[PDB]
Amino acid sequence: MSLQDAEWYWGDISREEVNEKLRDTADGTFLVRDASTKMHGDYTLTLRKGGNNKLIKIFHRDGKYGFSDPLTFSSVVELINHYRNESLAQYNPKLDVKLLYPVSKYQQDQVVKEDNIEAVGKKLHEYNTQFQEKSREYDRLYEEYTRTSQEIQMKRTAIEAFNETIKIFEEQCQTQERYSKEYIEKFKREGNEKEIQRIMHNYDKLKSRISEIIDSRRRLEEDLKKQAAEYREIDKRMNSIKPDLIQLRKTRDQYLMWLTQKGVRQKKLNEW
Amino acid sequence: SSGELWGIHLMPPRILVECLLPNGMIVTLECLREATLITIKHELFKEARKYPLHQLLQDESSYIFVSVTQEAEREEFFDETRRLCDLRLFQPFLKVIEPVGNREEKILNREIGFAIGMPVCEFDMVKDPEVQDFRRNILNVCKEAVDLRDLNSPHSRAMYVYPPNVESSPELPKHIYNKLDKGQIIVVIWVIVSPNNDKQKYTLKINHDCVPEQVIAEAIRKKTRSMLLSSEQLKLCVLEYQGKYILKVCGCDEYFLEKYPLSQYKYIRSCIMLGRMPNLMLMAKESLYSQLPMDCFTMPSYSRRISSTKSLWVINSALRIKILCATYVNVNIRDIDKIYVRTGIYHGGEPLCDNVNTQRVPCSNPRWNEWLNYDIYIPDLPRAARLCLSICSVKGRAKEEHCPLAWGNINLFDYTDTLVSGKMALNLWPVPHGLEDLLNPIGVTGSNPNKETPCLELEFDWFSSVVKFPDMSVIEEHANWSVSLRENDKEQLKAISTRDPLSEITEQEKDFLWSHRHYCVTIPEILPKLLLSVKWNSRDEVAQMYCLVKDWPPIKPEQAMELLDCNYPDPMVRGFAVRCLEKYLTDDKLSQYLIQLVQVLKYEQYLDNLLVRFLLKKALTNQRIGHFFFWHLKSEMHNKTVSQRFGLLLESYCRACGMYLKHLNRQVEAMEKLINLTDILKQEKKDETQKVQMKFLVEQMRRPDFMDALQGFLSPLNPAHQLGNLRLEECRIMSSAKRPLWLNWENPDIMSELLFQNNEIIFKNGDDLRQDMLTLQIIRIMENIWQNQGLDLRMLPYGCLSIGDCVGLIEVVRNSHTIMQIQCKGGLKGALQFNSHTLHQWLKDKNKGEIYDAAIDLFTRSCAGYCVATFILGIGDRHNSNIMVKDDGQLFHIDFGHFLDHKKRVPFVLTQDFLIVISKGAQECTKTREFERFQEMCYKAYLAIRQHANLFINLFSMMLGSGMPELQSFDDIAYIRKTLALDKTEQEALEYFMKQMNDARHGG
Ligand SMILES: CNC(=O)c1cnc(Nc2ccccc2C)c(NC(=O)c2cc(F)cc(C(F)(F)F)c2)c1
Repeated sequence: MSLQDAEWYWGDISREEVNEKLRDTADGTFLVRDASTKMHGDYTLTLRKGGNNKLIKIFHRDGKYGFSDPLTFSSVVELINHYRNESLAQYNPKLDVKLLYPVSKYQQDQVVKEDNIEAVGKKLHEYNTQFQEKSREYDRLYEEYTRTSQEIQMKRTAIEAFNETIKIFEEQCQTQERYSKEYIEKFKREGNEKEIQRIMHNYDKLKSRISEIIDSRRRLEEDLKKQAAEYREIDKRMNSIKPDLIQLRKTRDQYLMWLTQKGVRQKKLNEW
Repeated sequence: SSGELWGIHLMPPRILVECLLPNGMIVTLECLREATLITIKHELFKEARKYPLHQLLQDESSYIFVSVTQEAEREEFFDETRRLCDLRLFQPFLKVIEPVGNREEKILNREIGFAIGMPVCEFDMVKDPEVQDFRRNILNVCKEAVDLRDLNSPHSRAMYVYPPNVESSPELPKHIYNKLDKGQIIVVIWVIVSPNNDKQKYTLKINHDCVPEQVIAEAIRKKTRSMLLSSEQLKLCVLEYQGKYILKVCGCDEYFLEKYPLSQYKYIRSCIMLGRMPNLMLMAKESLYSQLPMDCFTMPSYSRRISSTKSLWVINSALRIKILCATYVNVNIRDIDKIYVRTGIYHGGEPLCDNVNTQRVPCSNPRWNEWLNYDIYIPDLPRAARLCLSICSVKGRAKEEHCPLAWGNINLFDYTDTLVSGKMALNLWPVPHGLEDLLNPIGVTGSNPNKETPCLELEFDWFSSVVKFPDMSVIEEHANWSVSLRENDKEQLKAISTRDPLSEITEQEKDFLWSHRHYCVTIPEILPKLLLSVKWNSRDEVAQMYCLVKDWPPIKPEQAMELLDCNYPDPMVRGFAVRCLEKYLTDDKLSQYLIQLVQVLKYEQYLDNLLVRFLLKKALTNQRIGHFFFWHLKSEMHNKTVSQRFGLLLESYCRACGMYLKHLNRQVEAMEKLINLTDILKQEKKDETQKVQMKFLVEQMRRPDFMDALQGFLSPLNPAHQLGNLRLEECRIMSSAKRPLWLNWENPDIMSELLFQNNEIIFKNGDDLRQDMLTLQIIRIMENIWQNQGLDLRMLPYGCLSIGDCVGLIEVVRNSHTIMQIQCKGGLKGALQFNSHTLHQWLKDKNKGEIYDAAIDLFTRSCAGYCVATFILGIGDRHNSNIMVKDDGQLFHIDFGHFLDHKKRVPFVLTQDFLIVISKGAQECTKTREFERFQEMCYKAYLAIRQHANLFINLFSMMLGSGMPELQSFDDIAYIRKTLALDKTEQEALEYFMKQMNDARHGG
């Protein structure tokens, strides 16, 4: 009945840290701290229910324990174990959960081999070096990701502008043919080939230019399609690096356990 | 627009334009770069006679030009006065057409488009009916504001353009009153006489609470001293001048117009504080009204024309949603095992029910076709319920870890309070940098307009008819159906109102509040706590809660603003918060909190809401807040998550702000020219020398069109400051690697010499400035708190403004140096050590004589202010080149964003050099009585800010949706709860800070 040894008592922990622990956990996962007030003999229990982290205060009086005005239990371990067995429905009918799963302070020490203090004097330094390198690559990817993203919308609006210019030159062709047709036909029977060739010379120069901007559009749609492709590649690369980066952070961070197994920063001083 | 043509900075002096006639002919016209379209059209039809089928052309006057802009708009050039090179053409061509539609409207829409940075016609194409209804339905807010400010013309118009810059209370704190001569202030009134614009002054002594008309009375009374006037003849000329003249601040465009007590005007409230002389200019009212050209407000075309249901509370079924399939998912098939979509039903940030996920699925076939069931009743859905979802990947082994790929949020009710039904498809947004939560419930609701982005398809239950949220009528009756003093509990309820907005509130405490919810209206401050206690997935409790907020006592704005943050999405709650503002928030405090009030627009569930109508109403009735209203919105147009909402909001503003739109466009062009200049220095001259960049700058700024754009416009940092001619002699590039511009203008005011004769600003392109804006704003709040309590701690919240994506303006503060710069002015003492006294000696050299004691007092007070401020905000560990000091002795910190980026060890910088000057150059300076009363200033300043901890927590909370990486979750705000030690009471927080001050001393 040692509250100090109990699986679920982490103690000197912040609201932010317990939120980082019950994130997306199943209903019934629970955890206990001493109150954020840091007042001695005052505690708080958090448990997962309905996608939320619902906090309840454990009152303390005359050595007894509990979390309501009628107070009963001798120790917090008796209070917790009671609600591990049967439901909190006894306290709130809208709180049908039991204290099903704890999360404990030293059930996840993933150091395997002989505990030479090189576990922190070497392996921790390696993992941290492996983390800051992969974190520097992900920051670089996000930079050219945002750069590429912004160059793309510049190109999308530019081909969309080419679409309007070509739409205008194409209706210039259809109006040239609409209004020139019967002047061409009138000139044909007057025998005035000179005037017909002025009209043709101008029409040819119109569709000559429209070819130049049509070619300029596809030459830009080519750059776009090829830049849009490497944009999708930068994205899937980030999505591959993100889970690894998270795996390595939690690995590095939990290898600070063995700095706590000395208990003082004299060890990471070597890495300073 | 990056240049006058696509991919080109400037047009050559002469270029060829492809002119397309209304007959089929195409004519190449050589024309000057600066040629006005009137010159183009005339010389084109003059050249057209050389081409076939001229007979078909009507008269030149019957046509206008149309072309394509670099924004991809087919723009009809009605304003034929514009230079060819100002059109922002995509390619150099012009299509001749007969004009159609309203000329004046098309001319005005172009000016609006240039102001907001996007064409207005793009809004015309939007299918979404919410957008089209918004454009029409806020024009009445525009009409109200325009009608109101043209009511008592011209005075009402002057009050709109030149509003009183006044403090929120006439009451002086007696440390300000003590710098008055037995309650009186000495003021000098100036006049210009025309024959050669000669100055003359009149010095007056008056009660500090005189109104401007009474000042004009004492001035004319002092000049008629020897005119032998009767009591009634004196009245007649007092009446003549009181009604014929007004007072203006010498050197800037601030005017005294609305009979506030003179000491309540901020200019004079500071002249007292600084003990400086208030210089006023007597000016004719007809001259002031002369520079107020009339400005109408035409209703736009879209304003007028356009070409059964059952209640949510009858749907006896649980909520379910069908997830169909995804698209464009960018995932590596052999590094990622499987994908799935995660979903949750949220009311604000609290899940209304447990989350549910689809099955896991191969990356190569993102298809689910699953109905997801949610543990909530459809009648139990609150009005502000939202669906938050994302596509997630998994990698397995060590633990299996999940990561989000793209996210998206949906309002389960639309702006017509109908429940969504049928198939739906929304493009998802990129996961913001640093966010690792599988969902993003604080993100905006809506589909991503960017193309080739992951598109997720869904389907909602189509019940036999359209479903709508119940009208308030039946909600109150359901409260009547559902519902079917004490002492010791009273002290606890009050004991909970004290606790900050982010204090831990356990289950026993929140349902204890819900129990005594009816007693809570006796302590209205408890409303935010009580609202978080409501079980919003119960229609019983929500209905009962609506009845309480309907009759809730007004809380003051500093508390009402919390109810606009992302934790209070209910429309009835937010409507109560707005009503608190529009009846208790002064234009002064609105202007102060405008940054946060603009950001909370992002949390608004729909485009049309009570908040935006309030801000828009105030932005059109007060041009000072309308100026920054525009720029804070304009500064975020790049962000496509809000570019539509802010765009529609700017359109309505620019359509009703009056002739001030003309001035904004001159600012926008000036900034655009400075942007394009700095982009050339960044992108095209990285590989070239410092002196080469300089020669291009002077040459580039020497061009006529540049100077005509950069000379003669209002400063965006303070539009009261006119920016006249450039002192090119003094402009320069700067050493920073992002190479910003040091710019300097002359002050064209007739009496500029009485304020400042040249005004200099740093324009920087590349750095995100909203960090410095928010920090400088927060420093100005803290100084305002200290001043009103009686702590004369002088801070220097210099001007800073973001105008776009990583670009903006910083006010240079004259006669100031960095501490590093000042150490380099002295010598070495220890082996390669700078002399610690070099700062105190530079202070002495700059403040010889009796003014010495004042400088030490100013340094010690400003130093105490920043020591406390920087500690609280986690800004302490600054470099000597990031701390500055005026010759005056005033100390201030700079480049706050540079420090946050550098982060990715001391509570605050209290270096020995500062202790030398604080203690006036004494030995063991930590034991003198100057230092004794210095650390006591810091203590009082610290607990003063803790006494207002709620305000700051709320201001930072309102910034979460901003996109600033420093503010992505409430956990980020928890740091200030540590420095303010809010979970500990006063004496503990005091000792906690005293301890940090010993650590800042680096010993004790
Ligand atoms: C060595 N320093 C730290 O460890 C540290 C840890 N947590 C922090 N949180 C925090 C605290 C109070 C206010 C706001 C925040 C985000 C901060 N302070 C900031 O980041 C910050 C401060 C500002 F005054 C302004 C801004 C910005 F401009 F971004 F809004 C950010 C520092």
